[PDB]
Amino acid sequence: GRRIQGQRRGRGTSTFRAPSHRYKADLEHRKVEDGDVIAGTVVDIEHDPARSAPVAAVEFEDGDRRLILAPEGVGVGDELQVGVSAEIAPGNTLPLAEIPEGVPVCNVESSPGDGGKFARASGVNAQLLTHDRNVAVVKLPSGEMKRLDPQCRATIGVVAGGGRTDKPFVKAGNKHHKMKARGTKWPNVRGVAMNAVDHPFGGGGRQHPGKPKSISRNAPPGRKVGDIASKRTGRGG
Amino acid sequence: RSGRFGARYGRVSRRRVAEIESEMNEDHACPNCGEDRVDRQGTGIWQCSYCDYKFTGGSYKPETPGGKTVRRS
Amino acid sequence: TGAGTPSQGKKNTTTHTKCRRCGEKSYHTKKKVCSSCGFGKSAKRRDYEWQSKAGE
RNA sequence: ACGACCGUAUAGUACGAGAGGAACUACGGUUGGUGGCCACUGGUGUACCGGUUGUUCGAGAGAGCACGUGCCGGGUAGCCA
RNA sequence: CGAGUGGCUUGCUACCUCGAUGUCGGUUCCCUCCAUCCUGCCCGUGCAGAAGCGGGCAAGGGUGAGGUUGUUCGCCUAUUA
RNA sequence: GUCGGGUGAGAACCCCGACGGCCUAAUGGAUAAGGGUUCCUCAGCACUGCUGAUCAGCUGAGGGUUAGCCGGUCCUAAGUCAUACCGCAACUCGACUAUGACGAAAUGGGAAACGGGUUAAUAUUCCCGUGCCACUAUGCAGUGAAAGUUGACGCCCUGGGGUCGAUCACGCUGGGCAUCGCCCAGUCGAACCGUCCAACUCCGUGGAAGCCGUAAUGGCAGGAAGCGGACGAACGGCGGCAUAGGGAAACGUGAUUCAACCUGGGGCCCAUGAAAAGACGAGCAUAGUGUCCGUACCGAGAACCGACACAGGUGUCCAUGGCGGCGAAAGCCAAGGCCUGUCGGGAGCAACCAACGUUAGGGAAUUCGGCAAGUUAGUCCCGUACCUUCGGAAGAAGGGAUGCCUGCUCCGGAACGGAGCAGGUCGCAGUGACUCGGAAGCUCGGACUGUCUAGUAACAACAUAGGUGACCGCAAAUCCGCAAGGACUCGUACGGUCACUGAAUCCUGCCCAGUGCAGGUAUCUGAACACCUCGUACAAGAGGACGAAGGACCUGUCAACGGCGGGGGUCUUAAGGUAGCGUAGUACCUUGCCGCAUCAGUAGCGGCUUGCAUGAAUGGAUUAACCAGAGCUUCACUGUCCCAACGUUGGGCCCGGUGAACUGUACAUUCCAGUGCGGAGUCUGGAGACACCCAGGGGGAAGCGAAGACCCUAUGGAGCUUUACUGCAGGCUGUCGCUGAGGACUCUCACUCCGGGAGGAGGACACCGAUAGCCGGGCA
RNA sequence: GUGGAAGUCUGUUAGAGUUGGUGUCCUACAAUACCCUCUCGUGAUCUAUGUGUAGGGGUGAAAGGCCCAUCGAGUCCGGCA
Ligand SMILES: [Cl-]
Ligand SMILES: [Cl-]
Ligand SMILES: [Cl-]
Ligand SMILES: [K+]
Ligand SMILES: [Mg+2]
Ligand SMILES: [Mg+2]
Ligand SMILES: [Mg+2]
Ligand SMILES: [Mg+2]
Ligand SMILES: [Mg+2]
Ligand SMILES: [Mg+2]
Ligand SMILES: [Mg+2]
Ligand SMILES: [Mg+2]
Ligand SMILES: [Mg+2]
Ligand SMILES: [Mg+2]
Ligand SMILES: [Mg+2]
Ligand SMILES: [Mg+2]
Ligand SMILES: [Mg+2]
Ligand SMILES: [Mg+2]
Ligand SMILES: [Mg+2]
Ligand SMILES: [Mg+2]
Ligand SMILES: [Mg+2]
Ligand SMILES: [Mg+2]
Ligand SMILES: [Mg+2]
Ligand SMILES: [Mg+2]
Ligand SMILES: [Mg+2]
Ligand SMILES: [Mg+2]
Ligand SMILES: [Mg+2]
Ligand SMILES: [Mg+2]
Ligand SMILES: [Mg+2]
Ligand SMILES: [Mg+2]
Ligand SMILES: [Mg+2]
Ligand SMILES: [Mg+2]
Ligand SMILES: [Mg+2]
Ligand SMILES: [Mg+2]
Ligand SMILES: [Mg+2]
Ligand SMILES: [Mg+2]
Ligand SMILES: [Mg+2]
Ligand code: NA
Ligand code: NA
Ligand code: NA
Ligand code: NA
Ligand code: NA
Ligand code: NA
Ligand code: NA
Ligand code: NA
Ligand code: NA
Ligand code: NA
Ligand code: NA
Ligand code: NA
Ligand code: NA
Ligand code: NA
Ligand code: NA
Ligand SMILES: [Sr+2]
Ligand SMILES: [Sr+2]
Ligand SMILES: [Sr+2]
Ligand SMILES: [Sr+2]
Ligand SMILES: [Sr+2]
Ligand SMILES: [Sr+2]
Ligand SMILES: [Sr+2]
Ligand SMILES: [Sr+2]
Ligand SMILES: [Sr+2]
Ligand SMILES: [Sr+2]
Ligand SMILES: [Sr+2]
Ligand SMILES: [Sr+2]
Ligand SMILES: [Sr+2]
Ligand SMILES: [Sr+2]
Ligand SMILES: [Sr+2]
Ligand SMILES: [Sr+2]
Ligand SMILES: [Sr+2]
Ligand SMILES: [Sr+2]
Ligand SMILES: [Sr+2]
Ligand SMILES: [Sr+2]
Ligand SMILES: [Sr+2]
Ligand SMILES: [Sr+2]
Ligand SMILES: [Sr+2]
Ligand SMILES: [Sr+2]
Ligand SMILES: [Sr+2]
Ligand SMILES: [Sr+2]
Ligand SMILES: [Sr+2]
Ligand SMILES: [Sr+2]
Ligand SMILES: [Sr+2]
Ligand SMILES: [Sr+2]
Ligand SMILES: [Sr+2]
Ligand SMILES: [Sr+2]
Ligand SMILES: [Sr+2]
Ligand SMILES: [Sr+2]
Ligand SMILES: [Sr+2]
Ligand SMILES: [Sr+2]
Ligand SMILES: [Sr+2]
Ligand SMILES: [Sr+2]
Ligand SMILES: [Sr+2]
Ligand SMILES: [Sr+2]
Ligand SMILES: [Sr+2]
Ligand SMILES: [Sr+2]
Ligand SMILES: [Sr+2]
Ligand SMILES: [Sr+2]
Ligand SMILES: [Sr+2]
Ligand SMILES: [Sr+2]
Ligand SMILES: [Sr+2]
Ligand SMILES: [Sr+2]
Repeated sequence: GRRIQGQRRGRGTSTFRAPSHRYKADLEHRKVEDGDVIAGTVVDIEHDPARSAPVAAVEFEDGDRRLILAPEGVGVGDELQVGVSAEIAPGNTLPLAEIPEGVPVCNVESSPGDGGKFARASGVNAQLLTHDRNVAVVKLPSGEMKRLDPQCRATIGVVAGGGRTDKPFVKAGNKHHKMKARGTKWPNVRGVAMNAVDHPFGGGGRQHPGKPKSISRNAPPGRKVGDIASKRTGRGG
Repeated sequence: RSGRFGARYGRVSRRRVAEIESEMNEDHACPNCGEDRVDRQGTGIWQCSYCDYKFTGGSYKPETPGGKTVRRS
Repeated sequence: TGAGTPSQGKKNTTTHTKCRRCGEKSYHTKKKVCSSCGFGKSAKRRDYEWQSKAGE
């Protein structure tokens, strides 16, 4: 047959690329020598094209102007801190070790100094649970208990823009506009609606996959479609 | 409200749009001062026409349930 | 719109031009590569054994 | 190049208890087909005459254009049913 | 039960045609056949009449309009000799 | 087009005049691409030109494009290339990372030029007048100099300022018309220099507890109005420019509406609307320099692409010329262009055809089907059902009005803006042309806008929001590459990948036996290396022990593939069809039966329904709105029909000129029968038949056009499928090498990852090389 | 009353498209044209130029559509007689 859409994606051609030349910045935490003697002031709030959420421009003492992953409740004029001794307040960044248990945080680093990997989407947040000298236990947005190096930095509070998902797109045109700001091919043609040559589910007088949808983890690309290695399907049981 | 949607989309879709936008455009109490002059400027961006305080909040509400949690703990 | 005559009217783009190296009107001014002599692609001159009968 | 039918007189007669109910023949008409003709009726009639909208020729008069008449009314010859 | 005629139905065969002879129904227009539906002329009757029913000669002329359905066929309606 | 005339050997079509017409977002003006001399002049007509030709985009010969300030050139955009580094057997191949360069001629950013005159052909380029920019030099001034500002930005609504244009009023100059007194044109004048400043922002004063303000939102004791002030606009006003220029002349003045341009206010985003060079910041005089490339012409019913002087295709701006009207609509008319959407002459001009006008009475009878045609129509007033997601349905439906003239009222600052009143009055007809909906009901489908088979399918198909399931914590899931590497990703579960269903509403039953996926697993089975035995002086080889994934086996799972029958009052093979719907776009039987409607209804609708063979996200039911989607009915209307007629324009016919193609074994004036490979102009028998030509509609030549697409055959081809055969990628898993120290363990030193770094995390694992088992239409 | 939303309505505004005529044409004006009717026309809109994706590969709101009059695997030359 012909390569399926999922395979065309990988070549990274324009149709599948994100409009990076239009993106603003990668909200990674600032790098501090130590001391925590680094503070800045929120100079403005902006829209982040890549995440459909707001971001805050901060001017730091040492003259560095950078965009930051803003939690809810950060406004212009406010002063933020980044360091071990940073004050424990919304919008401030410091290593999990310094963060008091039971405090919601976002933009959590995976490995100390990486800049932040977890809980960055609209209105989300990780929940710092257990402390220790060897491991900090955080509960990520998906509900998974994650063991992290207490040296991993994080921002106090939940991410701005919460509830974005509560409003329906209502029309195709709205979906359209959002999709144009992401690395995605949209709209979506169902596999069952294509010719046999174009997809494992194509072909047949009437539409229907001529096979079970749960595909094995070991299936090669081109064949791994439908419900990948599902542990189960449906709503029952 | 969803009246601009005419007889399209159906109840639910345009019922939520109405409510969400109804609460979205209400006068909101500014965290800076105390006046009900906060208006949305864009997605998750709010500002007070009185004192000019520009800040981040929910997408359609200036404060979200989870956002109000942080304060506590 | 037919793929024939009506679609031929839209053709006013310049692609292949006289090549600096070989003189043939084969220098693709958008790719900056000569489809005839290889100029812009290779220092060596474009050549292939299939340009003639195998035993000749 | 003519085919067929209806109706009237025959006759409420013949026949028949009655009910019902013919024919020969002489008439008038209709229908289908056929050939021709325009006095009559009807159609057409971008000959013609009139009314009138927009615009241009300054107005008036008189005209052009609005598709092979802008639109509307009447209609001779001729051709037609 | 027996003997036939036709070549309108269907089946059979594979003779002609695969370097192509374009389908069904309808329409339009022309010619024909008779195994006659009407019209002409007859014979019989379980033929009074009127009318039926059956039969004979006869192909001059006629055999129309509509409802469903692509339908052919057919079912249905009002007319009709 | 026509009448005159000009030139010429020759004139329907070359030129002049008159008369008559055509084009108005174009048939006019300027241009991009592309073409390339097609541009201008002279001389020509063999060639090219739908006829002719004295003409020309043709032929011969000459000539023509002038720049500091118009483009290029400079900047950077998506993105491209080169070099280095790395991969590759290798390269002209290949991703990343550095560096460098390249990448915008109408239409991104950008130092500076206007007006007039001149040529056969150039012209913000030459010439005249005036002006401006950059750099450099000299001089005076200046110590400031880099912070900031600009370049620099989306979509929708709107106020204010304001030029051109257009129009109104009055004057002046010139023209036209001649029953009046009207009608037309002109009434000019730049860049630049100088000056003015509304809006926004801010300051002083002031002191509002209800006032201020808008088209609207709004503003205020955190200080409203009012008053004063700072900063501050136009491609605009004003003055100079200008006894410049231009005009035969006059060489105006005010106003309204106001494109350009300037400046504000509001609203929207699950969408956020470039960058860089440069400029400003940062004075003035005088002088010098400002090179290089482009510059003609066409820009299209003859200069481009389409083989053509092709009815096609092909970007930008002129979007403000007059009447009209809501209008960038129609129709008519200017400026400007044209008679080249380039063969003519003749016949009341026949048949026939294209496109069209008018048809009495009947009115869909026509037809598969109102196909085609028609009906309605603009604006105002009255009035408007079922149903509904309360938006809508709706312009439902239905009814009435509509011109002109005279004099007025109201709104507004006013319009050459709008809404009305009274009286008078004409026509068959007042949206008089033009422009300009026919309406209503029932059913099926898809919710909707949207998409599609360039070139026979626009739909019920695809998409969609909405619903749902699956995978994945990021050193991830999914995907591309042989590799070096890469997309997703300036992304992180409110994410994004993989699938299914397809708005809302009410709902979504039973089945895990088979197949798929996943989890588990005592025991069973399960490869290679190492290990043990036999064998071999060794090796081949035979056997053993251990046993990973996988399978057996167990479990979970159907919004996973799919399934929901036959029999009896269970059987196969798990269950045995629940809500609903039902003769369906699914019902063979079938024109099912009852009813409605019709004169008559295989149709349509309602009901029944045992459903050959409906049924729940293989979604069921239902549904307002929507629809060039399928079917049915009604009102209105009509040449669709009864049944055809007359007319109009272009052909057709005759004449001048020009001038192809298809097709052709031969013969050929045929007709009726027969015969023949059974479908003969040609054979046989008869019949008929004097030759030639014109027009016609097409019966025959099994007419012409295409080595039948249907069907079969070939140990033909290709695309597609799968539990066909055989293999190959890929994933999982064991083993060996990388690989180190002390059947479970610690460590650090290779190696990996994070970190700017120190250092941290991990760690002999993982990655990678090799091999073995399993899966493996992803691929051959 | 104001306000002016909308994948909102009418609309040959520009611009885009193409339901029916199974009209015209069918050695064409044209190897996809012409006319009338019809649909869209503030947005998932239309449009110019530049730029990127390449052949078992692209691209595809999916029609096996499209990738220079050709696509159920482009074109050219070669393998090849
Ligand atoms: Cl999304
Ligand atoms: Cl230029
Ligand atoms: Cl305003
Ligand atoms: K055949
Ligand atoms: Mg970031
Ligand atoms: Mg995109
Ligand atoms: Mg889909
Ligand atoms: Mg399909
Ligand atoms: Mg497949
Ligand atoms: Mg479906
Ligand atoms: Mg045979
Ligand atoms: Mg034939
Ligand atoms: Mg007989
Ligand atoms: Mg009798
Ligand atoms: Mg006869
Ligand atoms: Mg010129
Ligand atoms: Mg021509
Ligand atoms: Mg009539
Ligand atoms: Mg009939
Ligand atoms: Mg019609
Ligand atoms: Mg007034
Ligand atoms: Mg139906
Ligand atoms: Mg639809
Ligand atoms: Mg097509
Ligand atoms: Mg359509
Ligand atoms: Mg969905
Ligand atoms: Mg979803
Ligand atoms: Mg669908
Ligand atoms: Mg029925
Ligand atoms: Mg189910
Ligand atoms: Mg399905
Ligand atoms: Mg053949
Ligand atoms: Mg076949
Ligand atoms: Mg094959
Ligand atoms: Mg790294
Ligand atoms: Mg295969
Ligand atoms: Mg493009
Ligand atoms: Na007879
Ligand atoms: Na019938
Ligand atoms: Na000025
Ligand atoms: Na006007
Ligand atoms: Na001519
Ligand atoms: Na629409
Ligand atoms: Na099962
Ligand atoms: Na079923
Ligand atoms: Na539609
Ligand atoms: Na007619
Ligand atoms: Na013939
Ligand atoms: Na094939
Ligand atoms: Na209101
Ligand atoms: Na059409
Ligand atoms: Na190929
Ligand atoms: Sr990052
Ligand atoms: Sr980083
Ligand atoms: Sr299928
Ligand atoms: Sr269930
Ligand atoms: Sr065309
Ligand atoms: Sr082009
Ligand atoms: Sr190159
Ligand atoms: Sr070579
Ligand atoms: Sr009688
Ligand atoms: Sr009697
Ligand atoms: Sr006329
Ligand atoms: Sr009319
Ligand atoms: Sr033949
Ligand atoms: Sr006989
Ligand atoms: Sr008889
Ligand atoms: Sr038959
Ligand atoms: Sr039948
Ligand atoms: Sr001559
Ligand atoms: Sr010329
Ligand atoms: Sr450049
Ligand atoms: Sr430019
Ligand atoms: Sr715009
Ligand atoms: Sr104004
Ligand atoms: Sr020029
Ligand atoms: Sr032009
Ligand atoms: Sr054209
Ligand atoms: Sr003129
Ligand atoms: Sr000519
Ligand atoms: Sr008349
Ligand atoms: Sr009918
Ligand atoms: Sr009928
Ligand atoms: Sr009315
Ligand atoms: Sr299309
Ligand atoms: Sr079509
Ligand atoms: Sr639904
Ligand atoms: Sr199972
Ligand atoms: Sr049931
Ligand atoms: Sr449905
Ligand atoms: Sr003979
Ligand atoms: Sr003929
Ligand atoms: Sr619309
Ligand atoms: Sr429209
Ligand atoms: Sr058709
Ligand atoms: Sr027509
Ligand atoms: Sr054709
Ligand atoms: Sr509009
Ligand atoms: Sr093609
Ligand atoms: Sr060959």
